[PDB]
Amino acid sequence: SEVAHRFKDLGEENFKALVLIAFAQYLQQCPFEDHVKLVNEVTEFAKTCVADESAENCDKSLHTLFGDKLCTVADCCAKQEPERNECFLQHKDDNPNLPRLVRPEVDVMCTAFHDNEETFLKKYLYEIARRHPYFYAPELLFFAKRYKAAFTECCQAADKAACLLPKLDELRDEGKASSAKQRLKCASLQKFGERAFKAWAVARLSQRFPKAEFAEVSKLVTDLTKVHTECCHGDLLECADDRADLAKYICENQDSISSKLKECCEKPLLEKSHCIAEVENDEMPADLPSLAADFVESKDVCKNYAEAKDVFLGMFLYEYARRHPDYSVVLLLRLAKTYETTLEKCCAAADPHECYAKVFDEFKPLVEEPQNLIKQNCELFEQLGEYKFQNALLVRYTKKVPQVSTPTLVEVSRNLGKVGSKCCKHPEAKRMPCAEDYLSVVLNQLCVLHEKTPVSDRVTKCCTESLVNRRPCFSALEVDETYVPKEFNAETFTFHADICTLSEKERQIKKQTALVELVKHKPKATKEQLKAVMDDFAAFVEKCCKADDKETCFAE
Ligand SMILES: CC(=O)O[C@H]1C[C@@]2(C)[C@@H](C[C@@H](O)[C@H]3[C@@]4(C)CC[C@@H](O)[C@@H](C)[C@@H]4CC[C@@]32C)/C1=C(\CCC=C(C)C)C(=O)O
Ligand SMILES: CC(=O)O[C@H]1C[C@@]2(C)[C@@H](C[C@@H](O)[C@H]3[C@@]4(C)CC[C@@H](O)[C@@H](C)[C@@H]4CC[C@@]32C)/C1=C(\CCC=C(C)C)C(=O)O
Repeated sequence: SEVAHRFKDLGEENFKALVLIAFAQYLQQCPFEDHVKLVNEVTEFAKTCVADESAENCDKSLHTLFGDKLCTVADCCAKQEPERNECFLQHKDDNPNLPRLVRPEVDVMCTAFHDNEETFLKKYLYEIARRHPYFYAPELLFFAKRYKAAFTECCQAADKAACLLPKLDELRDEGKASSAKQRLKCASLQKFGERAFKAWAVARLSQRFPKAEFAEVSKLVTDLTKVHTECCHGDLLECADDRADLAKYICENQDSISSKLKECCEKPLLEKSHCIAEVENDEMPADLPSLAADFVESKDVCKNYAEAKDVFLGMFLYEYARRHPDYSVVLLLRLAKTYETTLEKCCAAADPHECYAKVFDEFKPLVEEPQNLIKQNCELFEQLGEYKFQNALLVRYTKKVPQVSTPTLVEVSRNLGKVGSKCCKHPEAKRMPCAEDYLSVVLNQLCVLHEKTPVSDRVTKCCTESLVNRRPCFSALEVDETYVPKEFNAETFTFHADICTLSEKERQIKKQTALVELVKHKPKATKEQLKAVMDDFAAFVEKCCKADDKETCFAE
């Protein structure tokens, strides 16, 4: 019996939490109530399997169970595992048509919290999990514990509003970031594969643990991959389990891995795990040999490459990464691929050594591109400020892929612009990994949102073509020369007066949605003419909106 197995390991509470998340991430449309019932019924059934390990169907696999339980409310169900299961995975909506989630006044939240606590918190998980079908579950529990703590304390404060609001904003961001990061994770695994996920894991960990040994890292990677392999496929319980052991393991062998892990291992499970996954890189090992030594100068290169290819590259990657925390994980993989491609042609040549001898020369180009992209992009940002810098990115991208839906273009660009204040404040050493990897995340949203209703084939190419090279791929794109402009419409710019109420941010976002609709209508337009109309539109609002009783001003 598996249900039993997992129950003993996670416990009543957590088992109850994870299972809620799984259902919320599968049938994002069903109401909170029907989820609860199924969660209990399923939990109930679990308690019996603990006693008798052969009762009803305690012998079955998780899926069969969870699958039939939902199939009592949910074509996915007209099949049988594994068929039945994966149908569900393919139907997770990344942009569900759920209603905006507004928050009642502070007083209500606190009463609702104080009265019933469990429900309050289960509601929390239900909402986040149904809107972010890929949210790294184990991690969601961490945010839940943090969420409870937010209220547990703020509600006994004086000015609750003052104490909560902030902590609440801090969680929306951090939780939003967490979700993107993981969506990329899953996307890697599901679209590109374990190997892909593995390489990324190798470089990234190797960067954080310069002192760990290739054989040590490789272990951490083989395990990590499994966690995520698991979490993404919906095996949320096993993911949470395995993830825990992995944390137990990293803490036990601390000395073999990093010296910054101390503070992480001296904390509760949940916080322990979050701490590790976010720890800063360990200091770099003192006297380290030159890469050129074993990977370009040695005459035994091609041989080793032929004996254990994947291992060799893994070593190459590990060795370059560990000593280059100032590069982004994508630049590394990129270099690593350049190396592999070279060995391939060079090894089947007359005098291999002479062929692959000047390989580091070809890295120079790939290494500067990002650096220049970053210097440039920050200089600009530094002069325009965040809002104007986003606008710069909004025009640029819209001209690039005019087909994309204005809403997507607005969010993506806004996000892309956040990189400015998110990274440009760091010294050159930490700027690239900060910047280019953050971009690969944002670009992944765009890729997934698009994937739903693919309209631009230029976006499709860049996205499917190569994971590691997307950011470059998009930067290539200039302006679509086949795009035949849109024709003004009224149904395209509903202006009804409900716009003098909205928050400041809600304004910019409207002033932004406009800017895109403009360019969508006048690509050939110029960055000079552009701001001129944009400025007139701002007056109309300012006008009409505080122009006595006028909903017609909008027409006039
Ligand atoms: C405007 C605002 O402040 O919204 C906040 C406030 C918010 C709607 C929150 C998401 C979720 O907890 C909400 C529920 C329904 C959660 C369950 C119950 O306990 C409610 C009594 C509670 C009230 C509003 C709250 C607390 C917010 C979010 C979501 C961001 C988070 C992530 C991971 C993407 C937000 O900041 O956008
Ligand atoms: C330059 C600037 O900051 O303008 C901002 C500021 C702005 C002129 C605003 C439109 C409108 O509320 C304005 C009125 C007259 C609304 C009625 C009253 O309460 C005034 C006391 C108020 C002051 C200025 C304000 C708040 C802006 C807009 C319009 C954007 C809205 C949408 C839907 C695209 C803008 O960002 O362009």
